[PDB]
Parts: sequence; C-alpha cells; structure tokens
Amino acid sequence: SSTLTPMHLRKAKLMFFWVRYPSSAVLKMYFPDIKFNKNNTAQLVKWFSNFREFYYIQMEKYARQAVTESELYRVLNLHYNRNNHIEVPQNFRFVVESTLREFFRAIQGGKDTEQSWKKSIYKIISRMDDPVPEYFKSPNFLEQ
DNA sequence: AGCATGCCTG
DNA sequence: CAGGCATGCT
Repeated sequence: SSTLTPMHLRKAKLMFFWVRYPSSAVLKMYFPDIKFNKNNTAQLVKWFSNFREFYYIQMEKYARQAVTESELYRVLNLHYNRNNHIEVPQNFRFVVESTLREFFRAIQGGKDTEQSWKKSIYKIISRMDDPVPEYFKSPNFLEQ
C-alpha cells in the first residue's frame, strides 16, 4: 500500500495517546504496510500536526475556563478513540495533567500575553512521548 | 529551486 | 483534516 487509508488514520489517532511528536523515522516503523515517499510521509506527519493542535486547543481551553473558576476526556477520547477501540493508556492521562498544569501556570501568571508563549509548553511536552506498543506494527492490528 | 516547519483557514 | 502561504535551510 502506498496510500494512507481511513484506517491508517483511525490508527494514527490512537498512537497519539503515546506520542505527540513522533519522528518520521518512527512513523514508518509503525506502518510497515505502507511504502512511504515524500507525500504520504508529509501527510502522515501533517496528521500529527493536526492531532496536536486540536489537543492543545482543548488544553488551553479547559485550562482557561478553570483559571476563571474530567469529562474533557469524553472530548479527547471521542476525538482520537471514537469507538473506544482501546483503553486510554495511563501515561496519556498524565501527559494531559502535565499539559494543563503548564497552561494554568502560564495563564494565571498572565505570561500568556507574550507572543508565542505556548512554545515553552510545547518544548516541555515534546519530551514526554512514550514508546508506542509493539502490536501496533502487527498487520492483524489494523483489522479489528 | 526542493523539501520541511509552522500558522491559520475553511 | 487538507489547503495555502510565509519562511528557513540547502
């Protein structure tokens, strides 16, 4: 297969539970069924850029509504795991907290007025990827 | 140019 | 999510 099928995406979204900034080097490894090339690679990578934005958009929101002043998972889980195909790995539940803690810190400190202030947060989150489970390489995984 | 990042759009 | 565009390095 040379093209990313709609399952490849359903799959990619799941991986996001373990990795926010996967290296293209690693992405390939988890898609042995795909013969990459400038395009599909660019595309797969774009997917994650997209997964990240939605994610941070959600983080900054919850963080802000909180400052002023859970089910937020329904949101995140709906977005990346629509049919609850797998169980949300605990690491993810911690990455989330880490992320929310950072935004809350930044916002509450008004340090959110500076341009590209989210950047700091990003560098921090980028070191939190975890190794994506081995069975994600399994041809049989894509099925189910 | 030719491929990668990133922001931001619809 | 895919398109566009501005950008930065080669």
